[PDB]
Amino acid sequence: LVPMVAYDIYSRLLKERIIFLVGQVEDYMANLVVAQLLFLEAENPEKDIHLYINSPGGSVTAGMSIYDTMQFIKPNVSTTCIGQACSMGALLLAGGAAGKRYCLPHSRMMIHQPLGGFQGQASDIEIHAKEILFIKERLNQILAHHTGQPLDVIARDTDRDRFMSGDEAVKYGLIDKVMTQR
Amino acid sequence: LVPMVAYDIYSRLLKERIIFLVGQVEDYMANLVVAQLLFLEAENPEKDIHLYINSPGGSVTAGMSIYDTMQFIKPNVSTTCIGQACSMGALLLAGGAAGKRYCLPHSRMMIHQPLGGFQGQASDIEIHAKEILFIKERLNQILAHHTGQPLDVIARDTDRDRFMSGDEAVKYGLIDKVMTQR
Amino acid sequence: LVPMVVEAYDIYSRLLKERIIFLVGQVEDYMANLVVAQLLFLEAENPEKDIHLYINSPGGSVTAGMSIYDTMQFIKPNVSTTCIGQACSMGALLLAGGAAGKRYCLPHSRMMIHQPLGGFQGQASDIEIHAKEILFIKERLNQILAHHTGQPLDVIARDTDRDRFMSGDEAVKYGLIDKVMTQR
Amino acid sequence: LVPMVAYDIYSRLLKERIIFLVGQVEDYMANLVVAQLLFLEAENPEKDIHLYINSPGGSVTAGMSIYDTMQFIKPNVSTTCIGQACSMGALLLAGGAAGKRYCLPHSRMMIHQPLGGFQGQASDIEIHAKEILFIKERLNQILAHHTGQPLDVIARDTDRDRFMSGDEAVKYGLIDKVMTQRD
Amino acid sequence: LVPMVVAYDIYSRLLKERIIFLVGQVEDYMANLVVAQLLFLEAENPEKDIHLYINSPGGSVTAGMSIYDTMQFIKPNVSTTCIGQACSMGALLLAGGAAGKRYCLPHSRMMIHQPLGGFQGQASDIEIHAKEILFIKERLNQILAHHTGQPLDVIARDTDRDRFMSGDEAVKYGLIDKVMTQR
Amino acid sequence: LVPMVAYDIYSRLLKERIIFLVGQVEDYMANLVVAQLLFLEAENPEKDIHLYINSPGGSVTAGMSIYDTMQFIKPNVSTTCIGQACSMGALLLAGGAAGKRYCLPHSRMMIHQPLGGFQGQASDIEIHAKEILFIKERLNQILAHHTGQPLDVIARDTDRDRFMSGDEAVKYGLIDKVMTQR
Amino acid sequence: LVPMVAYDIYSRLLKERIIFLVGQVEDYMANLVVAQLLFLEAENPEKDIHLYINSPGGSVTAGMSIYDTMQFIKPNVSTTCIGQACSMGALLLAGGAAGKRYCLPHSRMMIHQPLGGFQGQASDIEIHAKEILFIKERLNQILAHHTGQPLDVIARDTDRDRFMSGDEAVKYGLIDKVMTQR
Repeated sequence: LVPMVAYDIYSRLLKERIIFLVGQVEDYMANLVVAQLLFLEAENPEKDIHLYINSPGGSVTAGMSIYDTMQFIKPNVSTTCIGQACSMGALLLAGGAAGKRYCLPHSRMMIHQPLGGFQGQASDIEIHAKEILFIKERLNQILAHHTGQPLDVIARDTDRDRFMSGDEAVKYGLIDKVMTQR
Repeated sequence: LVPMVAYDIYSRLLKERIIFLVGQVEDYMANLVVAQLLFLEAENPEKDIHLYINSPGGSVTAGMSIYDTMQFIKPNVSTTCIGQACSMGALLLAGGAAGKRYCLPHSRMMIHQPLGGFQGQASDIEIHAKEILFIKERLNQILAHHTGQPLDVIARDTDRDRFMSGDEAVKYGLIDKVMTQR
Repeated sequence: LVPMVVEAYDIYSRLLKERIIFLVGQVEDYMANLVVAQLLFLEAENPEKDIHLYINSPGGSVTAGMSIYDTMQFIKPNVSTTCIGQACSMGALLLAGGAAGKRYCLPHSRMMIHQPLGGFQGQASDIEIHAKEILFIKERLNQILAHHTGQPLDVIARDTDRDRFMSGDEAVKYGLIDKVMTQR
Repeated sequence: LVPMVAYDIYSRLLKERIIFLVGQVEDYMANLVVAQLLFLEAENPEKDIHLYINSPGGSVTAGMSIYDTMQFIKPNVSTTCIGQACSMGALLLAGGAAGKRYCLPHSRMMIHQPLGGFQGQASDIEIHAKEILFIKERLNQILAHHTGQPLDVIARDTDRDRFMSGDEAVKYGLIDKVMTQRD
Repeated sequence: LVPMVVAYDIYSRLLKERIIFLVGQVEDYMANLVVAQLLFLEAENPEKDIHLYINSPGGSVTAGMSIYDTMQFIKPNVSTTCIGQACSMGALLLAGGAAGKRYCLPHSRMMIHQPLGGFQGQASDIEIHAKEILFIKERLNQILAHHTGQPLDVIARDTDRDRFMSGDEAVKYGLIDKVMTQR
Repeated sequence: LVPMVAYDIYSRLLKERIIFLVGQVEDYMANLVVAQLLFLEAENPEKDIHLYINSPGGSVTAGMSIYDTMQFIKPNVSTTCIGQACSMGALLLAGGAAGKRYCLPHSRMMIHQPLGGFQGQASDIEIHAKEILFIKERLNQILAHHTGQPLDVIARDTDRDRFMSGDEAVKYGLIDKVMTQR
Repeated sequence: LVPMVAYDIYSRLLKERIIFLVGQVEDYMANLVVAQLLFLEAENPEKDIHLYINSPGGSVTAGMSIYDTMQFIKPNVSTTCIGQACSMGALLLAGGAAGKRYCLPHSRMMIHQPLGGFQGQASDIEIHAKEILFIKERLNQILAHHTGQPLDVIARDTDRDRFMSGDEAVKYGLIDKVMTQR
C-alpha cells in the first residue's frame, strides 16, 4: 500500500502545498482534490498551491468542481503536468494560475471535444443534445480565456483529438513553461 | 485514498462545519450526512453549517432524510453546488437556508419529475402508481416553496429534464447567488 | 470512510455516547445484532435515560427485526424511535414498537405496512409446515401492531393485506407513530 | 464497521461476559465463540457466561466444537435466544446450563433431523450414509438429555422441521424461561 | 470480525497462554501462520508445552507437513486437542501431537483415508506423479503407524476408504490418547 | 503482508533513500514513485537516490512521469535492475544518473518499440498512428542519449523484442555495471 | 488473521532474522523478501539470515530478484525448506549459503525445466524460443554451481519433473542436511 513517513507520503507532501490528481477524473477523487484545495486555503490563503496532474480525463461535472474551486479560492493554484494531461486533465492544466502552469519535457497533452451519450425519447434526446452542445460551448470558453485563443479556434482545434508536446502547448497558451531541471 | 493531516481531510473540514454530499444518493451515504448534521448541531446549534453538493440524485427516501434533517435542526444549513446537483441533488440544494444557497460558475443543476418502477399484480400496481404520483406532488410543492415559483410552473418545468446554469438557477429561485471568487 | 471526532470517536460512536442509535437499510442478522449490542451497552451505561433509535429502513428479516423489537421491550430504558426517510415493513413495526408517546417521524418520512413475505420448496408435507409457520408469524406480527397502535386486530389484518403507504399525519392518526416533529 | 465506545462494542460487552453467536454456523465464526469461551474461563472460571444466539443453524462439526466447549469449561454458560435458534442453533441453546436457558417472547426455535449429501462410489455412499445416521442418533441423545424428553419423542418430533414458540419451547424442555422485561 | 482484549485480539491473547488454533482447510498461508506461532512460542519458552486446537477437514499434504515437521522439530511438546472435527491432514496433525497429550472432546469426529490427487498431461508425466503420490501415501501411512502404534499394513487397509471414528474409537486406535469431557 | 519495523519495511528503506518500482507500470504506482522521489529531494537534495526496478514495462505516459521526475530533481537517481526491466522498465533503468546504472547477475533487460491500439474513424486512426510514431521516435532518442548509441542503431535493435544479459547491457550502454557482491 | 505479539507475528520473527517465502513466487511477494533481506543486512551485515521456503515455484524473473539479492548481500542466507520447495522454490533453496541449506524430514523438493509460452509472429516466436532456452541454460548453471553436479546432469535430471526426498536432496547437493530435531 502507500508508504509511510504517522503520515502517508501524500499527507507529508500536502504540508508542502502539493496535491496530486492521478488517473481518471470521477466524483470521488475529484472531491478529494476540492477538499485539499479548501484545506490548504484555510491553512494559508496566501501561499501558492501546486497541483500535479497525470490524467486522461473523465467526468465533466467532476472536473468542473475542481476547476471552479481552483479559481474560487484565494491562493493561486499552480498546475504541473507529468506524464499526460488529456481532456478534462488538459482543461484543469490550462486553468492554473497565470504564468504558473507548467509541464515536464516529455509530458503529453491532448484536447478534444466533449463526449456523451443518451437513449430514450426523441424529446429527451433533444434536451440532452442541447445540454452537451452548451457544455461544449462553456468548456471552449474556459480554454479560450486561459490560452488567449478565440473561442472559434478552440472549437475547431478540438473537433478531433489534438495531441501537443510541451513546446506546442506553450505556443498554444495551454501552459506557460516547460520545466527541465529544478 | 483519504489523506491525513491526526485527522483525515474530511474530519478536518468537519470541524470547520463543512459536510460533503458526493455521488449517488443512497441510504448509507445519506445517513452519514444526517449524522454529521446532528453532530454539528450538538457542537454548536447557532453557527451555520455548509453542505457542498456534487450529486446526480438518487433515492427520494434517502434524500428526504437529509432534507428533513436540514430543516429540523436549529443551525442554518447553507448549500453550495460544485460540479452538478441533479434530481434529489437539486432539491437538497434548493432546500438550504434562505439566502445561503450557492453554486459555482460552471455548476450544472437539473430538475425533473420522479422516477420509479414496479412489477406484480394490477391491484399492487395501482397502489404504487398512486404513491409515486403522491411523491411527485409533494416534491413539486417543496420546490415551489423554496424557489418562490407557483406550483403549476414547477409541475410544467419538471415534466422533462430541465438543465439550468448558475444565472438561470438564481432567476428561478433554485439558488440565491453564484459564487465566483471568494 | 466514516469520519472522525476528537474526545477520538467516529461520528456514529460519538453519537452513541449521546444515546443515539441508527438503523439504516435492509434488516439482516448482522446489522440487527449491532443494534441489539448498542441497546444492551446503553442500558448498562444507564438503565434510566432514554435511548433514541433512528430508523431509515425498507424492512428485512422478521427474525432479525424481532431480535431488535424484543430487546427494545426487554431493557429498562425507554427506546424512542424516529423515522427519517422511510420505515417500511419490519422497519415500520420497529418504529411502532418505540416507547409509548415517544415514537416520531419527520415531515416527509414515508411508512409502509403489509403482510409477511416468504417462500419454500420441497415436499407437500414440508410446505404445509412452513405455510403454517408463516401464517403464525402473520398473526403475531399483526398482534404487535394492534397493541402498539391501538387498532383492532382484524383491522390490521385488513389494512396489511396489500402494501399500505402512510404519511406522517396518517401514521399519527393510525397509531403507528405519536408525533410528527418539524423543528427542534 | 463496529462502533467504538477504547473498545469495539462487542469487545466492550465481552468484558461483561456476553458472547454473540449470529448467523450461519461455520468453522470460523464457531471458533471465535470457542476462543471467547476459553478466554472468559481464564479471566474467571466461576462467573457465569451469557451466550446470545441468533442463528439459523449450520455446520454440525463447527457447532459441536461450541457445544463441547460449553460443557468442558468450568463456568456455567447461560444461553438466550434472540430472533431465532434453528437446527444447530437450537441444540446449542438447549445445551446451556440447566435453568439458565432463555428466550425472548418472539424468538422462534426449530428442531429437525440432520441434513447432508454425498456423491461417489456406492461403497463410499454406504460409509457416509452410516456416518449421518450415527450423527442423527447422537444428536437426538443430546436433545433428550437437555430437554428431559424420552429419546423416541425426540426422534418423532425431529423427523420433519418443527417450529416452537417461547412457551412451547419451555413446555418441551428446549429452554427454561421466556424472559419479557429485565429484573 | 475478531474482537479485542485490553490491546489484544482474542487469538493473540490466547497465544500468550501458549494456545494456537488451526481452523478450516489446510493451505500454505494458514499453515505457515501455525508454523510461525510454533516457532515464536519455542523462542519465548522452549520448555513449556504448546496446545494446538484442531478443527479442520484437511487440505494440502505439503502444507500439513510443514506443521507436522515443525511440531516434531521444536523442543517443546506440542499437545493436540480436536474440537469439532479432524479429518485427513487434520487427523494426522492430531495424531502427531506429543505422546500422551493428544486429546479430543466427546462429540469430535475424526476421519482417516488415503491421499487424494490429480494430474493431466503426457503418459511419462502421469507416471512420475502417480509414483509420487504413492510415495506420499506410503510415507503418510508410516507416520500414522508411528504415532498410533499400529502396523503399517493395517493403516494401509483402514485408510483405503473414508473411515470415521468417535473419540473412544480413536483412543482404541492409537490416534489420540484421551477423550476430555469436563475440565 | 507488509511486515513492520514504527515503520513498514518499505517506509524503513525509504529512509535509506531506496525506492522500489515493482510490476506493471501504471498511473498509480508510477505516481507513488514520483511522490517518493519528490519527498527524498526535499529531505536532502544532494544525497543520491536508489531506485530498484523489477518491472516488465507498462504505460508510457506513466513511465515518463517517473523519467522526467528523475532528471528534474536535484539528486542523482541511481537505478538497479533486479529480476527484470523490460520496455518502459528498461528505459527507466537506462535513464538513471550516469555511471550509476546497475543490475544483478541474472537480471533480464528487454527493449522494443512502442505498442498501442485504437479503433474508430479513419481520420481518428490517422491522428493516433502519427502520435504513436511520434512517441516511438522520442523514446528512441532517449535511449540513444543515455546509451550513447547512434539513433539508427536503436531503431534497428528495437524493431523486435531484444533481450540482453547484464554483460550485454553494459556493452550496449543500457547500464554501467553488473554488481555481484557488495 | 495475522496475530500480534507490538509486533505482528511475522514482524516479531523478522527481528530474529527469519524471513518466510510462502506460496507462488510473484513480483510483489518476491520483492518483500528482497526488502527484508536488504533491511536485515543494514541492521547487521555480519549476522546470518534464515529464509524459510514453502513454495511450489513461480516467476523466473521474480525468483531471480530473490536469488541475486541473497548472493549480493554480505550476510550468509541460510535456507530451510518446510513443506515443499519446487521449481524456483527449489532453486532458491539450493542457492543458500554453502553448508547452511536444510530441510525437514517430510519436505518434498522438485526440480524441472522452465515453462513458458508465447503467441505471435514466427519471427517473434524465434526471439522468445531463444530467450527461454537461454534461461534454461542459465538456471541449470545455478544448480550445477550450488549442487556440484555437471550441467549436463542437471539438464538431464530436469527434463521432466523430478521429486526428491530429504536424503535424496542431500546426496544430490540441493541441500546440505536434513534437520529432524533441534
